[PDB]
Order: sequence, then C-alpha cells, then structure tokens
Amino acid sequence: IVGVGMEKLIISTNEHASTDQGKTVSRATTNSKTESNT
Amino acid sequence: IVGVGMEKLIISTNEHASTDQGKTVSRATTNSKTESNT
Repeated sequence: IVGVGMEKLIISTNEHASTDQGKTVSRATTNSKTESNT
Repeated sequence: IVGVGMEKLIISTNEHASTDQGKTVSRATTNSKTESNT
C-alpha cells in the first residue's frame, strides 16, 4: 500500500525586469539676420 | 465498455502585459549675441 504525501510547495514567479540609463550632450549654433524697412 | 466524461474546462489566456516608467533630467545654457545697426 503506497501513498504520497506532500510536505511543502514552492512558487517561482516568472517575470522579466529591465532597467536602462543613458546620458546626452548637444551643441546648437545659430546665425540669424534681420533687414527691417519702414 | 469504457467511456470518458468531462467535468470542467479551464482556459489559460496566452497574453503578454508590460509596464514601463521613466525619469528625465536636463539643463540648457544659451549665450546669445546681437549687433543691431541702424
């Protein structure tokens, strides 16, 4: 007479976790002009 | 004479859900110059 008894059960959550981080740098130059008449 | 009887059905919706969040920090510096002639 053979029986099976469980003692404990363990859960393993199946999730995916990500993490990002980045830096930026820029340099904008402008050369305008104006010609007003009245 | 062997038959099979079904008691209940369980549905596992194969679906994928994601959550994202972020933060940003920036700082701009401008040094304009103008030479007006009239």
